Amino acid sequence: HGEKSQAAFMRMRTIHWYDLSWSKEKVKINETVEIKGKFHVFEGWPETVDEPDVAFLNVGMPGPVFIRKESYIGGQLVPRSVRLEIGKTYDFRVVLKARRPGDWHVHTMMNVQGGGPIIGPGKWITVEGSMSEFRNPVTTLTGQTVDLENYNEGNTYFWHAFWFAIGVAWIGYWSRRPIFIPRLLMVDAGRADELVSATDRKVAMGFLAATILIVVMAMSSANSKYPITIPLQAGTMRGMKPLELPAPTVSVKVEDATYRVPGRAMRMKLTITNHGNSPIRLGEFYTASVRFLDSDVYKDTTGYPEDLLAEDGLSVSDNSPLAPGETRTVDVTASDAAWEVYRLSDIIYDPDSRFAGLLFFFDATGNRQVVQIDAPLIPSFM
Amino acid sequence: HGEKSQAAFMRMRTIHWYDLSWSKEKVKINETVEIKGKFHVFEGWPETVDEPDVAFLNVGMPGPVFIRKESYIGGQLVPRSVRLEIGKTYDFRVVLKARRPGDWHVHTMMNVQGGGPIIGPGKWITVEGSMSEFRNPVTTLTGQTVDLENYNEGNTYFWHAFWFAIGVAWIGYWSRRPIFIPRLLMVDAGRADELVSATDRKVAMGFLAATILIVVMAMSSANSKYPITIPLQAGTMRGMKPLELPAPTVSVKVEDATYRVPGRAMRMKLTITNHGNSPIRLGEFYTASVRFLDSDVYKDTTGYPEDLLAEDGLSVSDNSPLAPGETRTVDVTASDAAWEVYRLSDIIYDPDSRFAGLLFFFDATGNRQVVQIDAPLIPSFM
Amino acid sequence: LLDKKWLTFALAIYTVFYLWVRWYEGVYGWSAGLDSFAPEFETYWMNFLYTEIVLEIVTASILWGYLWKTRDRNLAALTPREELRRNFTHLVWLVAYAWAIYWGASYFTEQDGTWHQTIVRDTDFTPSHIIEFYLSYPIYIITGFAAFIYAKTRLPFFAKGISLPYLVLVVGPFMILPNVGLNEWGHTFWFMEELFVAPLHYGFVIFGWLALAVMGTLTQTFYSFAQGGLGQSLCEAV
Repeated sequence: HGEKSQAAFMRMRTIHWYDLSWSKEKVKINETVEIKGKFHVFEGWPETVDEPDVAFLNVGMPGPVFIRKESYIGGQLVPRSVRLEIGKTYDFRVVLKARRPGDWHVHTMMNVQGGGPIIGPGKWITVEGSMSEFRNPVTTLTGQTVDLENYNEGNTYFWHAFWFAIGVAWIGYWSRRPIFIPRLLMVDAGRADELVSATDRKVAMGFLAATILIVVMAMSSANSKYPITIPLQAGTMRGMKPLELPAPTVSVKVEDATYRVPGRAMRMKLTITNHGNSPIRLGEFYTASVRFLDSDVYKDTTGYPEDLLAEDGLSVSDNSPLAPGETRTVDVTASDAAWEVYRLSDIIYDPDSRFAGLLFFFDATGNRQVVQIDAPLIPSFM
Repeated sequence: HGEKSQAAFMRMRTIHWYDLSWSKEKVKINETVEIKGKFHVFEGWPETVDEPDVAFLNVGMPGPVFIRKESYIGGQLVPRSVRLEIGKTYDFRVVLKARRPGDWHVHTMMNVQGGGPIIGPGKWITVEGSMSEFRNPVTTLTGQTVDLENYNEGNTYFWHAFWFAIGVAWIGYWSRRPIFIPRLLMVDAGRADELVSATDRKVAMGFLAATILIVVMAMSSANSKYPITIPLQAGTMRGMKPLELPAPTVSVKVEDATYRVPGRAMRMKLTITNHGNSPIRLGEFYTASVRFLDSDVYKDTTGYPEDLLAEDGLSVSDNSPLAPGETRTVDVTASDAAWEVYRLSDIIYDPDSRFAGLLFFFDATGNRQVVQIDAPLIPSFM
Repeated sequence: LLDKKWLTFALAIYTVFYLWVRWYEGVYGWSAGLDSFAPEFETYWMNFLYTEIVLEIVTASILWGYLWKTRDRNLAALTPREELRRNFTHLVWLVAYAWAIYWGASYFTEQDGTWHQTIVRDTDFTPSHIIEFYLSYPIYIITGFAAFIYAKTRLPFFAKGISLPYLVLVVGPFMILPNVGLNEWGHTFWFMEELFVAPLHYGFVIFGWLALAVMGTLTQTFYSFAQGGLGQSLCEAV
């Protein structure tokens, strides 16, 4: 939710998410669900999007229906913002604890600095149970173990009520007397200053002194309990460990790539050319969270969201094994309602008709090569 | 035109243009002329010039005496801005169609983002014929083939006249009556409001309704014809393919480099040292579009602009073959009127007396090595 | 008698002069006016500059000098009959101003606009700069002053104190010296390119808006007509 309405080419050429996995589809309050996967920052990152010098690994849900217990990019825990580097691929892992019963469409998203939430695929996960069951316990370096759900709640309330009351007390004191039309007129013809006197200005400084007093008393009383305190920990983590990918063995060349106006499909003419040594076939084109597969070649098992998986969405003019050393030009068509449902078809309103995806190739024994393509994508109407 | 007046060191240390070539020197209206070459973005790019994150491959001419039919950096067509990367070398190719008869000094220039047009060498090209001969045909994805010279001209005109007339019609209607000194006075002593009445305020809303009406009618009439339309395509192209250069086999070291005050020549003391295995000689120093050659060693054939080519401008204290493994210090002098004509001599007014060029070395069988030099360049007056 | 075609002078004097100019650059825009470091620029274009500046100081001194001395001393008692004739000639001065401004602020200005698009400038002294800034502007400022002074020296009403809208109308032009000159000046640090949206050009916009003081000047001119015994015959006959 919230992709779809955002620019189709931004979504194509920003972050590619793949090897996504979700440990469970249905979960009890206080239970864990773990999201894993990989993401590549696209080399041809759009100008309108500040490079991810300061990005944040977020979660796409309707509030804290889950709480994020842990998040990891590379090996490292990532509670801060982090600097991701264009071109690179990383592995992430989000760990969510369930908190609100219901049906949630959880996405994995990037908080991409200067303009943009970069929203990944969303998967429906169901929480069963009672919100009253939820606990969020945390043990401090100070000895005590507290529940974050309610920690310091009563305190917060007290101090707000107390001060609020005193505010009322002050207006209250003055409002025992009449407030407007007599006091207004007194000021007018002749002097005011009969309006306020001694029994008044003693209370004035009563309040004034009482207030400074209670603040400082309260503060160094709050310092007496809670003598060990740190500042808000913050600041972008640099040095994110990227993933070391083997150079791909296939190389592809995109000659023209077109889409039909009112349509649900994108054609592209690729020259696939298989270097390295095992007969290769094309099994998937991933584009904007939408995954198009040749089911003659590959089958998802990860339970990828049903509205984004086009089971035999991808058709190759010739998808016989491409022998090693051999190189051929092929016409490929990615086709599925998801192309219109997630509005990739809304590329026609974009100021930059260029697409970007990942192709996945598979050899005979089933190990895979990922090449990335991008090119201008041109409309055809007539 | 427009270099010369711009800072001499900016021109030395910004973009180096070499292997320039022009397919023709004289051309008929509607004929093509193709500019090719290479450019290197200098590693020591000046601070005052935003890095070329968003640069544009332009053409240096007096308006559309030619139209740019095509432009290419690397393999790719480049109608947008493009991100060039400091240190890298690229090959470009501009293709120009002739449109206005005359003598044009055509340059190849870079539109270098934050401050600066970076103007390359200019070559004189002559167009013969009649402007009335020029055609700029283009076939749309919509069926129709139009001439860009005049396409939509009449339309533009109509709508402007029509609306313009209506503006006049409105002031016209009010100006049948007297305009100033009676209407002014009426407002003054006593009330106005006799000035405008019924026969007036009907016309007022006549116009008002008529206008909204004609706009919306016109718009969805313009939508009826021309039902297929895209937005302005825009946005910086990333991923420019740079040129893969072999590591040079010669390395040079610039110890002092001086120029004479009122002069036409720059001396520099180089230690050339020939790694790799064929006796090498120095054949050219390129500096700011100005090319200085040792004609004992190299001869331009490309017809490089005559005011920028110093045929034997370059003299080496010892330009015998430099044996492989051998290394020598040599005194080199680049000398030619072009040094004063194109104002490289105006480096004395620059806040950064540092130069930058390309040296070209040639072995026995005539294959070449390009090393780049830069260093501080110091004046001498006495 | 009344208001002559001494006016036809005012309209054609600029028209002819500036049409000669448009021809003159028209032929030397290309030829000399492209490369400023050629010696044909220092003759057909630079000499043109020095000539005009000198001619402007002179004619300005003569034109203002003239009128200030021929200031009507015995203004106190001269007829409504001439308080009209003069009021009309004043209006001719204003037509001359407005026409002069047209050429400066609209014509040669947006022309320079096109010129920048088609050649990268070799000097702060391009042909269209020699004409836009140092010919066109001084001229309409001189015309401006003339009118102002004519009014102050020739008509009661305007002889009493200083008209603020008329002062703004003639001084705004003069203030556009650096205002329009900061065009290229300002745009050099953050961005040397002559982007008209740059803050360097905002002074030209502010001084250009001082031309709206013509509305206050015309209101005062028509009030000078009404004070001079006019606007009562046909006005009341209406």
